[PDB]
Amino acid sequence: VLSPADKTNVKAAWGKVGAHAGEYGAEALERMFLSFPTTKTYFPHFDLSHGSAQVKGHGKKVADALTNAVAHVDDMPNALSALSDLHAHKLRVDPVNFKLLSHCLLVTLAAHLPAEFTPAVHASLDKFLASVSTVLTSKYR
Amino acid sequence: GSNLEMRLTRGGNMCSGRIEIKFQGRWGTVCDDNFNIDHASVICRQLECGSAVSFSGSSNFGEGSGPIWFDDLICNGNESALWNCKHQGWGKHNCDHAEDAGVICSKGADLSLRLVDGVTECSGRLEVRFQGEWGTICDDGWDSYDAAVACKQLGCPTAVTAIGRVNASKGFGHIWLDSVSCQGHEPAIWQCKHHEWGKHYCNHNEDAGVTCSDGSDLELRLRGGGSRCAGTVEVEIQRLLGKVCDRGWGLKEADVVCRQLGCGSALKTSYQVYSKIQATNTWLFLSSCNGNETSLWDCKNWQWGGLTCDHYEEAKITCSA
Amino acid sequence: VHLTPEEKSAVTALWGKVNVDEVGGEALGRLLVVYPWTQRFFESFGDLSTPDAVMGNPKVKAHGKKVLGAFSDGLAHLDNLKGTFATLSELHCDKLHVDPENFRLLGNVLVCVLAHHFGKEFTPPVQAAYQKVVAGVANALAHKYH
Amino acid sequence: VCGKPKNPANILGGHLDAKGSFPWQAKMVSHHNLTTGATLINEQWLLTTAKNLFLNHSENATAKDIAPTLTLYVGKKQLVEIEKVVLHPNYSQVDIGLIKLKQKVSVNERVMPICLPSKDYAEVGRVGYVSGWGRNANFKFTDHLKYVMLPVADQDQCIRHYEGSTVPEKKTPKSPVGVQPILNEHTFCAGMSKYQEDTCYGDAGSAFAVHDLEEDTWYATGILSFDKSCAVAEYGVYVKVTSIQDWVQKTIAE
Ligand code: HEM
Ligand code: HEM
Ligand SMILES: *[C@@H]1O[C@H](CO)[C@@H](O)[C@H](O)[C@H]1NC(C)=O
Ligand SMILES: *[C@@H]1O[C@H](CO)[C@@H](O)[C@H](O)[C@H]1NC(C)=O
Ligand SMILES: *[C@@H]1O[C@H](CO)[C@@H](O)[C@H](O)[C@H]1NC(C)=O
Ligand SMILES: [Ca+2]
Ligand SMILES: [Ca+2]
Repeated sequence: VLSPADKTNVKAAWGKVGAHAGEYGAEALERMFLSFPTTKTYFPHFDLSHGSAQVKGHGKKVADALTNAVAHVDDMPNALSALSDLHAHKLRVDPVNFKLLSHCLLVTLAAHLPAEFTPAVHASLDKFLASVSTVLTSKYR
Repeated sequence: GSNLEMRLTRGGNMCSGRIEIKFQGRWGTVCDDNFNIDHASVICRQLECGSAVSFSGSSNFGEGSGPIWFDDLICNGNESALWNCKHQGWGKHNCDHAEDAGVICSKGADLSLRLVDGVTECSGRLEVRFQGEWGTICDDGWDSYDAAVACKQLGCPTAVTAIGRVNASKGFGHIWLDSVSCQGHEPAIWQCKHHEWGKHYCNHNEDAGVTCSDGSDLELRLRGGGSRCAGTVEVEIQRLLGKVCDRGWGLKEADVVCRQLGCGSALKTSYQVYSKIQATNTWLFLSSCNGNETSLWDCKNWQWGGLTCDHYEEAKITCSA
Repeated sequence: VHLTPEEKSAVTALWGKVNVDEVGGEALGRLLVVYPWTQRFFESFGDLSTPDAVMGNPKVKAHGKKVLGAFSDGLAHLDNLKGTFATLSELHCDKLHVDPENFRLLGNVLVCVLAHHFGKEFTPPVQAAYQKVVAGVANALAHKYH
Repeated sequence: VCGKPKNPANILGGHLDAKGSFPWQAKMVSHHNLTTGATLINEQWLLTTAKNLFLNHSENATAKDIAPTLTLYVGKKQLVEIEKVVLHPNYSQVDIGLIKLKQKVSVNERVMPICLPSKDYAEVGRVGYVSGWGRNANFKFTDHLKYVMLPVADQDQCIRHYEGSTVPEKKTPKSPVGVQPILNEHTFCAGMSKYQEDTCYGDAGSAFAVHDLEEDTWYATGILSFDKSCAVAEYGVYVKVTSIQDWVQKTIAE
């Protein structure tokens, strides 16, 4: 997928969200940790609780990576190449968990973006996050 | 002889499109490898279509079909025909059909620039007429050299050039140019570097605008802090009042403002209660000053209007004096 | 699966506020837009081609109203969910051969629509409880492929 | 008998194989719990990809290393023991392995090999069926076998979709995914369906089965090689079986 209309809409939404991105990333992570507790075992050295500075920081990192990806949306394999290497080889993240995190990110956006979550923009953001997950899981072995 | 014909196909008119050459009754294309403005100048000359404006690979006109007739051309732009340029021979190429060159000439393009919905004839949203229709430019990469080129083309003062849309609505329809990057010497905006025509990700919330001024009308004042040197930072540009957004607002910018009023340095971005100072809809964004500028207007790439901030706004300063 | 009393209270207290004539159509429409292969099962619904057309299709709204009616019935019988959903499982599995992954998928769309409609009230614990509910409903509904 | 399924047909997609219609599909699971596909081609042999066989392993591994670490299922839940594995002597252009079973599998309604084709069926526009045990939209291994209908795509369109140019010395990686597919004369490409369904992680090793209505016979036209063609890239890439038929007959004879 990833048509031109989808790319315009996802860029519009990302850019309006702006610097709140890290806050929404952290909220999405907390939602994921509480709703899908199996995912917690990849973060044993974190303290996992609401308001954790460590979770806030990691969610800010993830959001910044997503904004980089949107800023380089047509050359995404190279832009996310390092993170894909890290996620497959060092962390050995099961691919299902990217679908879980992506869903929780979408739910966070829905819960905080009343007007900006039309069906078309929902679909474009879903496809964008599915594409990021696809790239970050393409080197699984 | 007279058995060589050339035409442009799919560019909406006879003076724009992919290059197709008929040889022995078969049409074929030319690759954009080493393709350049001298070749386009030759092509636009062959159609009596005026000067060359743009060349592009198979992106603006779609992929062609058939033979690639010419590749790695070396010709000076004064040649009487494109098939008179130096070539390695018919059907010798390294290109694929993704490299099919296309051109747009001035008689098939028709460009003019105007400002719309300005406070004056030298401010407003920038619109380009292309093939009879007006459209805007997205501000992705839109800088002060581009604004300076636009102001120069309108014959407006270029001493101070702001980007952005003051009272200008969001455009509609086509965005014709994207990532305009001028050096400031170009005679027209469409001679600067830009992306391929019509290929963009921008939306009509991103529209380039300009404000051209001689500097005699730009005013800066502090209001509502009990003196002229403390309060919300109010600006008056072309007799339009607005406020500076706090996004990117630091002590360096505050020190620039304090310096313009001759009050020494900025001591606090604190809150004090004096008067009421009404709210407005037009914002000045500062990306950064070095702090050694003599005027806020000397900071580079400052944006006047064109963007809406969140609840955080209305940067205020209290200086010592 | 066993919901505790505070989770059951959370779920039913939120559910009392749901508009049962609209939210199911909203979720089904969003499912059809975001995951377009599901249109295969709705051939009789006519034009499924644009977001406005899906969301405005009265048959989509009516069917989503039925789907949410079934969700509400499951929400009222959190302990005997298997018998409640036996006939719906027979319908969706033996006659239509819908892959059971789509019950989970539709559940996640429904969670997103509830998040969009209720905003800040859809807190992380409420989401977790709804995820437990919808997972249990999906697993119950897929029982006949076993 | 080859290519005579009892119930002929009318992956993150749709079309659950509810009535059972692909008796040549096998599901192999590796020692570290990954499910991929394989295709029974006679009573004792199956086709799969080299990459599938090299999972869980270092980029240096032999046949005797791989053979004891595999688990193989046919039909619905019948475990079948593997005798040996024969990798194709080439892997830079062909991505194929043959699996030999210790005993002959019993042939019935649920387990039957697909027939090997004598014609080249890979003409542009032909819609084939790909069955698979791979991951669904949630990137979880599917609970039931599924299939999709995909059309064969234009080879040059595919080359441009993955690589900068079709000219060798002008090529640059342009793969919308991280891992690059193998493209050469031994392979063909295939676009997704029209309700936007395609193959994804774990489908490799499955057959591009074509149903020839003239003979009412199912033929393995391709073996899915590049299974990363998830809804992000456009085309899956398959190894042409016609280009390995002779090698298959030879390996079977020996
Ligand atoms: C779209 C999905 C995701 C994106 C874009 C993403 C992005 C990132 C980024 C930017 C980092 C830090 C890299 C660095 O500091 O150099 C990271 C680290 C990590 N990620 Fe993800 N992440 C995603 C989902 C996940 C999920 C769901 C898991 C596990 C369930 C995971 C596992 C890890 C681990 C274990 C680390 C190491 C943490 C560290 O080194 O501090 N990732 N990820
Ligand atoms: C996920 C939970 C779902 C539940 C609890 C549910 C429940 C229902 C209900 C209450 C009906 C109406 C039966 C009647 O009026 O007698 C129905 C019919 C139907 N269901 Fe669902 N539904 C669900 C999801 C789906 C999905 C995901 C699909 C397709 C992918 C689907 C396909 C259909 C169709 C096509 C009908 C109408 C068949 C007809 O009218 O002949 N449903 N289901
Ligand atoms: C802003 O408002 C209108 C409409 O854009 C414009 O005509 C006017 O000149 C602007 N304001 C002032 C104070 O001139
Ligand atoms: C995972 O692998 C282990 C070791 O072979 C096995 O005991 C277990 O059942 C596997 N789990 C799944 C879900 O396949
Ligand atoms: C393996 O590659 C070599 C070198 O290209 C080639 O001669 C040989 O035929 C290939 N193997 C087979 C079985 O075709
Ligand atoms: Ca060349
Ligand atoms: Ca510029």
